[PDB]
Amino acid sequence: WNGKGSTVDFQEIILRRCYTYIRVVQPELGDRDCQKIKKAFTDAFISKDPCSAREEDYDLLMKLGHQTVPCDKTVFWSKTKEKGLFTLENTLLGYIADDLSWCGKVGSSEINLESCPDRRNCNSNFVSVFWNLLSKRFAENACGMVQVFLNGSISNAFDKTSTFGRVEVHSLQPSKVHTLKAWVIHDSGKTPRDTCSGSSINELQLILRGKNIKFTCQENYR
Repeated sequence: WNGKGSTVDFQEIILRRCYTYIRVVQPELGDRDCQKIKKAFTDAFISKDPCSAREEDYDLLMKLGHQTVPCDKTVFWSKTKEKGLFTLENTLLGYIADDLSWCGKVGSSEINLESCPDRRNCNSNFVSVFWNLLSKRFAENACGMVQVFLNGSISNAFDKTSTFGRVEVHSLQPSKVHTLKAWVIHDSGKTPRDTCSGSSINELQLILRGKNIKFTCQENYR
């Protein structure tokens, strides 16, 4: 395949990360069991066709790793990726899986280090489905005021094809989320390629006004 092979020692890595999370990152959740989680993660894809992944294969995992973050604390970053606030990667599941690569193989009781199909090889691969589902859940459990950081140095800070624009924004619950604030970051070093007054951000605004959800956009250098 074209995608990265599984991360070596994948099992050990997620086991470690998980504990470090429930005893230090958010002691708030020391009640959870890491070995149980690791088993579910692995059971979800091991020895399976790497292009047959379904959201359902992660039910067990999403159940054992569920966690609702404080309202007003939910934050989104769209392609700007490069305190006491939760972004998808700061949650339990996003935390341990972050930056890792994984996929099984029919007939194999282990991970495939050689290669894994990426989204362009097949959309239904285990890494994409995972992240796609995590994002969906993260957006559905958002309450109060949500935020999203966009890059003012690119032509279209708000992309309708990104995870945020095609998945997350639409999964926000109007009944739980009343306002969405967008921050367009600008480098004092260059002029804005896109601003709050652009058509890209207007596309986001229309999405939100359709659901009567309040929207605001501000520009920051920092």
